[PDB]
Amino acid sequence: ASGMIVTDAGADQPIVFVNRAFSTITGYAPNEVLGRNARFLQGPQTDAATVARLREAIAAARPIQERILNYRKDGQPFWNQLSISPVRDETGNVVAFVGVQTDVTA
Amino acid sequence: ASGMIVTDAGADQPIVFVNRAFSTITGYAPNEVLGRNARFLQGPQTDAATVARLREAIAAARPIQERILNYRKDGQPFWNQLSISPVRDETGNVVAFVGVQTDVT
Ligand SMILES: Cc1cc2nc3c(=O)[nH]c(=O)nc-3n(C[C@H](O)[C@H](O)[C@H](O)COP(=O)(O)O)c2cc1C
Ligand SMILES: Cc1cc2nc3c(=O)[nH]c(=O)nc-3n(C[C@H](O)[C@H](O)[C@H](O)COP(=O)(O)O)c2cc1C
Repeated sequence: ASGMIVTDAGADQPIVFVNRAFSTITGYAPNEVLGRNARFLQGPQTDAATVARLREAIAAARPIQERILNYRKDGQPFWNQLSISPVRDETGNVVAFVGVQTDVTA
Repeated sequence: ASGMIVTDAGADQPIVFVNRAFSTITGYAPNEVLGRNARFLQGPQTDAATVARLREAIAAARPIQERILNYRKDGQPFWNQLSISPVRDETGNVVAFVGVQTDVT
């Protein structure tokens, strides 16, 4: 099952909601992640160029898909097939971002 | 500011998250909507054909926009500029739905 993260649009995109599969994949409970930017999932082997592409896409409110190395709460690495999209109103204002995570390690 | 509703994908699409503006627009607090289908926002003068279009789009996980008459918690009608989209993983599985409201009354 794939994870889902909703963040606010502004203010460095704090997490406002996660689904159950996010906890299954990452080992973090909702309490441990609400109000934080999702970059705590990254670590030393995460590819910096991938991170840069995410950073630029989010700043532009452009959809993006990447495979990125992430880390569970206990430190276990896993490969995350990550898809992020803005949520827009009909006037084009960005209301939120949504991200979907799939553990593709295996 | 526009409202946002996130629902589960299956069963009857219960609400799992709303933003602040949802409460501003609708008058409902998060606690009183979580776990319910969003159709409680409809009422006597809501257009049935519009509801049916939403129903079919959600069943097929198709994006849709409608201007629909809804009712605040206090019973006051308002026009909701509603857009719904599915949230999918890369295999195409539907993870959730997202709806965005704009009060255009
Ligand atoms: C909705 C959403 C979900 C995200 N999910 C993840 C994720 O699962 N894993 C990850 O490494 N980064 C995720 N990010 C990306 C980071 O939050 C951050 O945007 C990225 O690392 C780029 O910024 P930075 O260089 O400021 O860290 C997500 C971002 C958003 C907006
Ligand atoms: C994410 C999402 C948000 C929705 N938001 C609204 C809304 O703001 N107002 C509304 O009248 N219906 C909304 N709906 C539609 C109803 O929940 C329901 O799908 C619709 O009335 C058709 O179904 P029915 O004939 O079974 O009621 C939303 C549905 C979803 C999945």
